[PDB]
Amino acid sequence: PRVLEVYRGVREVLSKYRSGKLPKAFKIIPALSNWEQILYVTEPEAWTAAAMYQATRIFASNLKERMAQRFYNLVLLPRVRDDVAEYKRLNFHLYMALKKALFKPGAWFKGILIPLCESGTCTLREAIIVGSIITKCSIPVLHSSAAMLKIAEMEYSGANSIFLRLLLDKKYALPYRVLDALVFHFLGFRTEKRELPVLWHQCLLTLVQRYKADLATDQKEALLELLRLQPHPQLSPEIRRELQSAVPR
Amino acid sequence: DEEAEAKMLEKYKQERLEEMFPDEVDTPRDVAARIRFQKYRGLKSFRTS
Amino acid sequence: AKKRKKKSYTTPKKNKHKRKKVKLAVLKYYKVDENGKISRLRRECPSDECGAGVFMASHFDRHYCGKCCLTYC
Amino acid sequence: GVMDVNTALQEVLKTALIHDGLARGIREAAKALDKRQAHLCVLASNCDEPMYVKLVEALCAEHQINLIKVDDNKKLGEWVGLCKIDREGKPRKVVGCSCVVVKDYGKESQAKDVIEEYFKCKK
Amino acid sequence: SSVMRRNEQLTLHDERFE
Amino acid sequence: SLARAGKVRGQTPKVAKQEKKKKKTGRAKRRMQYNRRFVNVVPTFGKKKGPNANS
Ligand SMILES: [Zn+2]
Repeated sequence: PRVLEVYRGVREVLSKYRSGKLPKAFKIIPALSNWEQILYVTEPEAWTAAAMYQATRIFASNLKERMAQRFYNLVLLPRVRDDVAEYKRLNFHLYMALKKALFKPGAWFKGILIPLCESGTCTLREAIIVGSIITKCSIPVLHSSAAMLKIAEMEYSGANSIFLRLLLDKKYALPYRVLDALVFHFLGFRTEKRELPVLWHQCLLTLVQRYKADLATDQKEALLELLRLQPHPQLSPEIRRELQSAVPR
Repeated sequence: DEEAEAKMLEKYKQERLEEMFPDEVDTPRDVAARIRFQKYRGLKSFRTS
Repeated sequence: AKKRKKKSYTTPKKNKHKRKKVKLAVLKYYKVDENGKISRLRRECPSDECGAGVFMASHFDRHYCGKCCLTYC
Repeated sequence: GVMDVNTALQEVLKTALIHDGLARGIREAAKALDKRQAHLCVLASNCDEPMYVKLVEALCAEHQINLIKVDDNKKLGEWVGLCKIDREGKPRKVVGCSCVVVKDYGKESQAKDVIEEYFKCKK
Repeated sequence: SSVMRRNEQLTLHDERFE
Repeated sequence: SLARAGKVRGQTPKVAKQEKKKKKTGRAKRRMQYNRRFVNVVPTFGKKKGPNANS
């Protein structure tokens, strides 16, 4: 009714927004009850990059992880997937928007990482950019470990190894069930006849430099058999030498 | 005592930057270039000019 | 290939503005009697969600809320 | 009367750590105490401010909260688990927490019996 | 749930996934 | 006019040699030569790769 004209006006504001102080009606959006209708009136597909960055900042600042979850699932990730496919790179404002979305890790993991790696259509450039965005942000140990376990459980793609390796690069202490799952994953590549990219080999490598102190003898020989069956002229001797130069417990 | 050693290592770094780059001297951004290089002139060729 | 000199140049950016750190701000919220009674110096908001916990910033004339932006005189 | 109070306390802290019922520090420990969603209060005896101890005692007396006193705060940070560990489990992050507030309990048969026995002996 | 197990030397935290 | 002497020899950057293990000399070198060209032969359809063939 009468609020529709105001929200149409701020919709027209957001279509040409570059900077400045936002209208105060936008800053009280997560306090509303029927917020999805208001968001559909504001037309998020027509927002600019800085306006969407400030929208992500507003929704991340106002708690309520489920609303941020549905906002990241419905609005932010389709815009990122559209923007990478067009300009072959991510904008500065949207990069800062995903950083401000990693200001809340719980809504980000279930909202941006897991749907992208579960869709199966994630390209290389999206995977590299997003994994660098995780790499930039300091992350909780339990959250990163659960993301590790979930990525290790799902089906393999060329993108998934990039996230797996870049989460290994954080070098935190890992829960042992997660180590069991990733060992089961790499042993799931024991009998695969598909040719593997260099990213899988590098991910396994960085796993062997970092977590060689927490490898039991059985899985040590299992990864040795994995190196035997799936060799590489350069990286396989490195993993093999790092395996013979490891102390357990 | 250590000042001479620091100067000696500075001389080593100056010699390293003199061999890998022959005669490039940085233009100072505080002093105008026509003042610090007042007495310098350009030659068309070092042999024939 | 041909290498570059990588001109050094100094510029001091060590001085950047930072907000002042308030140490032990829990002291001014409550006043404790010798018997053990608690006196609330600041108003508690009757809001929808952040009630019974959030105290008010005391302006020169007015009290202000810091989670839901509540307005008074 | 089998296992001690100073191990049942870490068991209660752990069961709160899984169940997400710990108000640590100063500000979450105080405002959730006044919301009547909190249950227990633990204070470090090693303190730099005395009216801090007076305020903690006043909060405990106002809402009949049982007060537990431990010697120093760095050991309390070791008890709670506010330390960053290695792969082996070596802490490098030594941060001490002063006000430790227990909101929710884990359903225990050993630590709960001991802590209610100590509370009944105290009161 | 896998088969091979970490066996020895301590579990610091239970970890929450549910 | 012109006529520099030893311009490039004295002007080139001086790089020291690497330290590698000593080569086998004598009959061992001929053994290593023989079991490289006639023993561990690699099957190739046209044999387009030489011993020093790089890139
Ligand atoms: Zn507010």
